[PDB]
Amino acid sequence: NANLAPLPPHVPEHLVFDFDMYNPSNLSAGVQEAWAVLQESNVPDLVWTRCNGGHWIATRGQLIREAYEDYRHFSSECPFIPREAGEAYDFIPTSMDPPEQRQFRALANQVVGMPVVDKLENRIQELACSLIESLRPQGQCNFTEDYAEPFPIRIFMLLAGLPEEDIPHLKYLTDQMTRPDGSMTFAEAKEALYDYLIPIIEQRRQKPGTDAISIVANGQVNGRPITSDEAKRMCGLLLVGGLDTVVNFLSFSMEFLAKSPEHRQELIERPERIPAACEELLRRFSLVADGRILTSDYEFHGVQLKKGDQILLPQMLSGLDERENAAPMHVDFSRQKVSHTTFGHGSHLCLGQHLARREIIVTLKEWLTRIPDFSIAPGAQIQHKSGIVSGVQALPLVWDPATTKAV
Ligand code: HEM
Ligand SMILES: CC1(C)[C@@H]2CC[C@@]1(C)C(=O)C2
Ligand SMILES: [K+]
Ligand SMILES: [K+]
Repeated sequence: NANLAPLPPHVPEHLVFDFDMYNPSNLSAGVQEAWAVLQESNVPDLVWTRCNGGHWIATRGQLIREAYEDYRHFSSECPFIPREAGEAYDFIPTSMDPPEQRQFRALANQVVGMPVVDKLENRIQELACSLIESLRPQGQCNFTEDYAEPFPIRIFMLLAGLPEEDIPHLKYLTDQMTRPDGSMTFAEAKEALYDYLIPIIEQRRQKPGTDAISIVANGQVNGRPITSDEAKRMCGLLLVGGLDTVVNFLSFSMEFLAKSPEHRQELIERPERIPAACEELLRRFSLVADGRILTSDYEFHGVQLKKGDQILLPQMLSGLDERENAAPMHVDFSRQKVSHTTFGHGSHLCLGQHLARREIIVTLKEWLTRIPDFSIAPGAQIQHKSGIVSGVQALPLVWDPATTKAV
């Protein structure tokens, strides 16, 4: 292929595995299945793909976890593949390594953390119910657009104090950063997201509100006032986390539930298992994969890594690794030890994971109680999409209104 970058002199020929992050060959089998090919019998723990400019890929949880823990060798400064995206990526605190990362992470944690989630609980609850009830009698829906997107996004926009009418533009921009269609480079999408924020940040620094943006813009980092530039780099990240994470996960989960009546019946019969089901689904349908850049030449697991080399450390793969979970592709709500790195690992552990679990658990509970029985629209060929964050293109669902019930 002409999409293969010349193999660098230091990368062993036998370690080449041309996996394409943005268009994995086995995509038709499902995105997680497509990435799992990296864990087949004769694939080593660490491989090099010539796709997307050329980069390393850790295929097992042991290495993924080790690398995320060693920020001195594996820096978050250039976290995205391709290298151009990684270089343009300057969100805070994600593009920083400890120790400088911490003072900013603390502030971000204050705007989307548990205390904030507890506060949003009732509104999250109300929106879920409102959306599901309006869909209930129709006996059908395009899940991605009718629920997966509006539910998590409106909650984030509510938190950020931003008008919902701005969602089409913002969502388009965020998606170009994770699963670009080619219309925009990462740099262009980032510049447009920042352009959107600049005047809003200025406005709220002059007249502070109680929304997440105001809190960030008027916040302090270890005692000193955050700058306009810093607030922009943090708010941009929050927007991406709010618009392109839970939105995708919900569709993976609901697609699975629509194709598995037995699992639905398990949660219907024993709803107290929903939280556990949530964690198991987060493992099986993990969907994130970013990485790091080598700060210096370093021998890792018998492989010579060179300064500047990029290494993809798929958060998605840890929990799908059979060395972490037996029968990894099987969904077992009773799974004894659900091992995964779905929300990351190390100093950059996901800050929105608490908001995320709340949204997921609320969805499972409120949907199954009103629409306990549903399936994929007949003949529908569900398509997944791969990138920094993977997703589902469309999920047409159907059900008999007669089997539903208002709650
Ligand atoms: C199912 C949903 C979600 C998944 C799977 C997810 C996953 C992750 C992962 C893998 C990381 C670490 C990446 C790295 O180490 O470079 C991370 C970081 C982060 N996430 Fe989430 N996330 C989710 C939802 C959210 C939401 C709803 C927000 C809220 C805006 C959010 C905010 C953040 C922030 C601010 C960080 C940066 C932490 C840091 O760099 O110190 N996430 N997330
Ligand atoms: C890898 C992520 C899921 C995490 C939150 C949004 C995201 C795309 C980032 O840039 C950090
Ligand atoms: K070589
Ligand atoms: K960078």
